[PDB]
Amino acid sequence: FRIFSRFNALFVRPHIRGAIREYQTQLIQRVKDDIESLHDKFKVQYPQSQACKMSHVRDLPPVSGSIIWAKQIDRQLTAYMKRVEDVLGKGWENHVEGQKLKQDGDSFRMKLNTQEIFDDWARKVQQRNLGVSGRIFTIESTRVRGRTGNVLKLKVNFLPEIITLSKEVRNLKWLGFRVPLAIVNKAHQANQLYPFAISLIESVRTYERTCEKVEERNTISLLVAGLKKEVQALIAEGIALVWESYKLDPYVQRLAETVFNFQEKVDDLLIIEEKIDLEVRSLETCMYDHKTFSEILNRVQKAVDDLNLHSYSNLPIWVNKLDMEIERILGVRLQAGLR
Amino acid sequence: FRIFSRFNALFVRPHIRGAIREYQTQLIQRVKDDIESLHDKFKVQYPQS
Amino acid sequence: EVEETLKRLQSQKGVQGIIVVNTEGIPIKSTMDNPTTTQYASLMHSFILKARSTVRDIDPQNDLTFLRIRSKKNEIMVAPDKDYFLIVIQNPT
Amino acid sequence: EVEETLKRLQSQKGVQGIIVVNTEGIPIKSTMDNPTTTQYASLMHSFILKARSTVRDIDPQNDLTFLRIRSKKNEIMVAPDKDYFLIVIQNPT
Amino acid sequence: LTEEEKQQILHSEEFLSFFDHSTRIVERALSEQINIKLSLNRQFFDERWSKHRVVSCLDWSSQYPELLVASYNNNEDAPHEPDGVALVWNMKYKKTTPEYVFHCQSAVMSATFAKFHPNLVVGGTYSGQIVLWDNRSNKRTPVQRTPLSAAAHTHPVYCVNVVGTQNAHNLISISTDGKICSWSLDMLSHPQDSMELVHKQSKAVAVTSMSFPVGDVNNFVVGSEEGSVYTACRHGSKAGISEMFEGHQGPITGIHCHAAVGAVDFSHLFVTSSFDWTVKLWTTKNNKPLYSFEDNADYVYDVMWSPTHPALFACVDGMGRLDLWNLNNDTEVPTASISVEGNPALNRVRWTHSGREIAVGDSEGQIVIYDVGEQIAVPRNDEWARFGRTLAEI
Amino acid sequence: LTEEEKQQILHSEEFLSFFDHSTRIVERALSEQINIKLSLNRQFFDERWSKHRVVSCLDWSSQYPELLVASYNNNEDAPHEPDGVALVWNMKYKKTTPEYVFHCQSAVMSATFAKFHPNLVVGGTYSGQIVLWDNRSNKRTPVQRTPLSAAAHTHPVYCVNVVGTQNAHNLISISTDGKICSWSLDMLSHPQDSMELVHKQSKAVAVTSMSFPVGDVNNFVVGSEEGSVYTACRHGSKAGISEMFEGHQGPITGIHCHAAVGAVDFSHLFVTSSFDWTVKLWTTKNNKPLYSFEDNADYVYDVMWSPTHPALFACVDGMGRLDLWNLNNDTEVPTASISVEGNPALNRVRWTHSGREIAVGDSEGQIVIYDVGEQIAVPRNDEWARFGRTLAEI
Repeated sequence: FRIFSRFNALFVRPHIRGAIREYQTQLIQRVKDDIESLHDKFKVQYPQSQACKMSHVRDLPPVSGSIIWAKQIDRQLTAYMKRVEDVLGKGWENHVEGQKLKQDGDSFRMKLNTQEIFDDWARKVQQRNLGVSGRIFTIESTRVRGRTGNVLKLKVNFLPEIITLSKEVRNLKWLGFRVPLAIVNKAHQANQLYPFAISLIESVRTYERTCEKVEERNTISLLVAGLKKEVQALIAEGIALVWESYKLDPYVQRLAETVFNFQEKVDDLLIIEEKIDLEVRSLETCMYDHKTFSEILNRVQKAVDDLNLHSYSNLPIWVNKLDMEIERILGVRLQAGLR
Repeated sequence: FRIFSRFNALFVRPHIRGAIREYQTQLIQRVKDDIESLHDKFKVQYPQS
Repeated sequence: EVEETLKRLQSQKGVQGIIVVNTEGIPIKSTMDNPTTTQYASLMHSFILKARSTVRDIDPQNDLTFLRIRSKKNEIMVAPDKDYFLIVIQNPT
Repeated sequence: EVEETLKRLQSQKGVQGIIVVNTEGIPIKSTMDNPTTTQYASLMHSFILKARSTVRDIDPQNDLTFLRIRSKKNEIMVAPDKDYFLIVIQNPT
Repeated sequence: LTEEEKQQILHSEEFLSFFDHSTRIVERALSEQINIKLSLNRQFFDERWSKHRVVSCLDWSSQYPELLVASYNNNEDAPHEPDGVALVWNMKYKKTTPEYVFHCQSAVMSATFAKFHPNLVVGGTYSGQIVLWDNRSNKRTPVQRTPLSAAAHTHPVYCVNVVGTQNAHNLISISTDGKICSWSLDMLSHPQDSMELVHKQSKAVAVTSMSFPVGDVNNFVVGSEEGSVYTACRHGSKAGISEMFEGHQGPITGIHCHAAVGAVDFSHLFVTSSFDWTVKLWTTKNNKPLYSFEDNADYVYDVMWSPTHPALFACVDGMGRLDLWNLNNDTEVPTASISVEGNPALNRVRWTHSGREIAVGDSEGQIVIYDVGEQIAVPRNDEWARFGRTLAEI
Repeated sequence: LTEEEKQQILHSEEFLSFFDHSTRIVERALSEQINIKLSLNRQFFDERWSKHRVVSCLDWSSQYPELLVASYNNNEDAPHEPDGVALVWNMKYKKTTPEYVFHCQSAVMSATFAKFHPNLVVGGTYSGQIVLWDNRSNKRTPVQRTPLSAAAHTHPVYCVNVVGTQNAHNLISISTDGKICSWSLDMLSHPQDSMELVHKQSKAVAVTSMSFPVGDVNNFVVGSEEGSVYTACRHGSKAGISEMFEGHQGPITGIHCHAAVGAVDFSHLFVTSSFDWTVKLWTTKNNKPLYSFEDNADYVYDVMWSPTHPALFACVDGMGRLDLWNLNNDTEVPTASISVEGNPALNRVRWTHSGREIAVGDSEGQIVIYDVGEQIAVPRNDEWARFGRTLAEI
């Protein structure tokens, strides 16, 4: 076909047409073999092919991926038939081989229909009745493994897979397939409300993770209590809200920044607390000498002052109990030295 | 100097001659007072040059 | 990390034995046995101290950051900077 | 040929001909400043002999012909055959 | 005899420089100096970090023309193990192990080097959060991460780039939603610019890949999964979509602008690798594609210009073969072709800096790098002239 | 033991194993890898020895390219303060004072480094006596002083230099009277060879400039105060002026032969600097000045070739601007030209022997060290061919 594309000048003159009609049967047989190979490749189903895997990697949902893949296969088949029509000329179907080839192509195209899967997907979407309306976030009861009590794990009233439906609808609109207007409205609402919901869920996950990190080290929870108090107050303010409102964006923004500040203060307190605990443990076994004790105490007080200037929460009792522990350790070292 | 030195043998043409210095005589005046500023150095420098 | 480092340094050539020596000789770690590791690593530490003196003799600010010995029967590797003395036992090839 | 070895060794980067040090600690060949090369040749002989003793402690059948004494300024290629110790000053890059 | 001092100095992790130099020198020590047309050169397949793993992105370090960054999405083999896998690979000496490794809590989609700093590496993930990592430091966690907010990216990001010089740099990223956002390498916690790209009637463009004219900042060119190519001015006199192209019927997967610069200006030539084996080429001044690539069907992924040759590029097919395409000698058949062994689902290719070799990605994680013919790598002024005259053919 | 038996043991034929060992270690050690615009460059301005005291001449040391000799001649602020001071200024380290300070009883106005002695400075003064300065001695007075006899120079002297091989040197010095004389660098008590330059009978030459061609010492070019350049043969039957040149109607304020080598010879070319801003890129073979670059109301004070670039050279100007003319780039505008602050009368320019930096004189004594861009400093292989083509233009 490329060789012919090099030379198409006197095809109007029925002199070179004898040569092309001499090999016309070879052309038809080879094109038939090509379309048979393409159909064999098609017979490998979309989920059974790596095309579905890559499209999932390419953010293309499997339903739309299969639909568009069949569409492009049909487009390539149409390109093949129109190119054969162009190269051979008008009325190749008049030949018995030509009409047989066109019948095979039409049968394959009938087997290559695509709207049925679109209708099935739309029917399934309508039947399941996807929705996000309700509460801003949901609280549930779960008995997590390892603990006898019923943990009231906090979740977000938002299905992560709804955006997949929204992107499916977005793809289908330019694909020429029309979905019911209710589905259009639902997908549009989910798409526009997605950033707020994902921000909410990431913020709540981060706050949870850091609060379990805090309670992992019980020596820090008393200091961190105030920040947890404001976080709980913000959660209490936000939970009463219905899923959709006009104050959603400012509330999500302030909650996210509050959670980020809470987490960063948590990690700063954690590192300074491990530092001070390490210094205390070193002083526990420190050799009997007024000097080294004095520098250790000076560094301890410097860390305490660094915490104080940061304007953290609930310091004085923490300082008092640190003094209690350090005076007990001092008494132990003093009895050792005295004996 | 060099910008019309690009022309040199160009304004010998009947139209190139008419396209040159008939639109730039004001710039001939400008180069003249440039020369005025040039001899401004000459004006008062003799023993303090 | 410790175990991952030893595993990746060993599996790169199927090295017969490597231990991490972050102290000045006399390591308690072992890779095939205590003696052949510890005494040979201490001897390596002494010899690399001598080599550091040798390289400081020409100019004191010089330090030996890389050292390898490839003889007819064994290959020995060590990359000391301040206390990180490496040991590698390997075929000459 | 001696001259062939000279021209082959000087082709290497940062190498001025070829200089060889004997067991007495002096270079049999003269290529650079005599006192510095003689003192550092005594030093290489000292620590290569101690390395020979070190390896013979556990490997009494090995022979030494390769050593990579590299610093942040240069690499030194010291290679003894039996008596003629081959030494090459080479840039690390 | 110490029993705890060595134990505690091993427990204490002051091995940053230690491990750094050990890794940089032991692979060098792997050298065996014991005294007693297309052609594959080096095949890389990390068993630990690429076992049944699809390469998500590929890039070449301009500052260090020996370093590569490889990206991976979440691993279906095991969700518990780290999902976002980022790989750094080097050619200083042959070695199976990668030079560096990196992990992101979300699936990594795109990643690239930084032009502003020769060590920092930036990567786009599936959560739409750009990820910063420092190569010099030995850490696995992301160094910096942009906040997940409405102003910032929220949909998965598939193309991140740094524009400008090393003193007027600007990190530009595009989300699949259509948000364009500019950051700086110093701070990655706030978008310096943010604006949701729109073509018309306030509908956004689902951008898949983006490209920019070589040697030019602003006036960006984007590709959409919708099957259309768009020219979008970054700031100009008006931000947003500046041109609607006819495009290709299938989705546009790989879009790239011409990069070779010589005696003629060919920076306006655009090549787009669509889903239908069709690499469509044209110029920004023409609304129609100038030529079409047709030898098979079903997804040639991406098209990448050769930095040195003006009329030569590469494009890898999902079927499992890489065909080298040159315009000066041919316009209907590939000038060179080769298929990776096993016929794997070859994903993506990336032209190295200064050319002379190509890097190929794969769905199995076994990336292959190899050179090209010396008779075909080097261009000449004749190549530029004949490319110019072949562009005038139609 | 001693260095005699080593010779026989080397001649002894047990060296096959040694040669095999050497070959093996060399072949194994062959592989080597890695482990991991015009600008004001610097300043030089004394205060005790440079209060006014205009700069007269400068030079760079061939053996020590980091060393520059300055010469300040006029003394008018105070009769009691030193008349002629010679200052040497170093490049390796930045100091507010010259590395060494030298005084002459008269006004030192021409100075140069010594090639044979790497620790000696020789200079010419207004009285006409050749002034020595051995840096080994701690005394500021001149070490050796030539007599003020008719045999030696008795008029002001401007061109002093040492040339020839390391084992054959001659201290060529010429005064305003037109007399040439050579000296041994170790003995200057008597003129070893001297004769006055004179053209056609009863016509003396008011010498003010000279420059030996690169390599040649037997013949050279002399710049006269009467604006007429001449070529003279240092030694031979035709020792004396050999060329009448029209030159320019202004006195010559500097001269220099070509200072580049590596491609087709250009040493026959030379640069002359007149008193009316008329520099003449021009060869000794021709009698007509090849070009007559003209601009400005002021005029040059010196012109120096590039030691590495066969086309670039520097120019002086009276209102404080220094310009570079790269002939291959252009012949009508200076390639680079900037003005130093205070618009002072620059008097001396001396290219560094490396050619990567250029020094300039001053009307107040503040020596300004200027660095140039890399693209403008280093020439290319095609630079010589382009220079030849430009010369062939007219």
